[PDB]
Amino acid sequence: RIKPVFIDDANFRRQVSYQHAAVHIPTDIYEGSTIVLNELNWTSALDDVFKKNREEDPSLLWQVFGSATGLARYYPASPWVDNSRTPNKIDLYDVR
Amino acid sequence: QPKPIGVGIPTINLRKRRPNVQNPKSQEPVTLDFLDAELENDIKVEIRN
Amino acid sequence: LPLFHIALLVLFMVIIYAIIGLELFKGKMHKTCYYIGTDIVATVENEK
Amino acid sequence: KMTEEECRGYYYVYKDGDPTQMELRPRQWIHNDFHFDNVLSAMMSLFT
Ligand SMILES: *[C@@H]1O[C@H](CO)[C@@H](O[C@@H]2O[C@H](CO)[C@@H](O[C@@H]3O[C@H](CO)[C@@H](O)[C@H](O)[C@@H]3O)[C@H](O)[C@H]2NC(C)=O)[C@H](O)[C@H]1NC(C)=O
Repeated sequence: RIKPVFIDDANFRRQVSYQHAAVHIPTDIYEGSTIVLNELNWTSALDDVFKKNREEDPSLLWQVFGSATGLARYYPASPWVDNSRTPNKIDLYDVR
Repeated sequence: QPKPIGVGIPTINLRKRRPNVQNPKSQEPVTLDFLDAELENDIKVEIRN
Repeated sequence: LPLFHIALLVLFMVIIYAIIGLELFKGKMHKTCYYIGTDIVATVENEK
Repeated sequence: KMTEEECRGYYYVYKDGDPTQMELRPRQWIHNDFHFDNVLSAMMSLFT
């Protein structure tokens, strides 16, 4: 896992981090399977292009890759609006 | 407006809703027609077409 | 045929116990706890 | 989920079979309490 710094930035009504990209995985999809883990490294090369696109156009909003395996890798990194089960509420978000 | 597009009369049945079930909210887009954002004439229809 | 007397005894005992239960527990198992404000019976994982 | 490596993570259970009423539960590989893995467990199951 990665622990980001999460500065507070405008054009995003929340706290974002530009050092890497966040990954959303559906709750009923087990992270750490062979399919999901294989997707993570080859998608980890998208962070460089995410940063390049951000630095070329500073006024650019979310950049997301929605995978056919259910993953969603988006930049800049930010905590999800509805985390899985830390509070009583749960999220049903599948990128497909 | 950032509000979702409503359909029909909203009917709820609070006698069958548990306090801890976490019902889904919505996923629909805000698709508002041009003729539904203003008063509609016959000239506006031909302009929109 | 010889089981006729036992059948009569069983029938009479069933009748007597049914009448006793009718006098004792009639209208008693009609109250349960639902969720507050709803009509949903409140139970736990493996409890009927 | 049909394999032990598949039965990992969390999943949804629906109360009274209503798709809008769901709760998260972790999924675990469960062995039956009475089984036939060896002769002792098989004999226990047959005695039951
Ligand atoms: C997913 O993970 C694997 C393993 O962590 C990544 O492969 C690793 O890639 C790095 C850099 O591309 C390799 O480092 C290089 O190692 C060579 C010796 O093999 C060394 O001479 C170089 O100076 C450099 O340190 C690393 O060895 C390599 N690991 C393995 C096991 O092959 C892979 O790149 C990740 N996926 C993506 C898309 O990056």
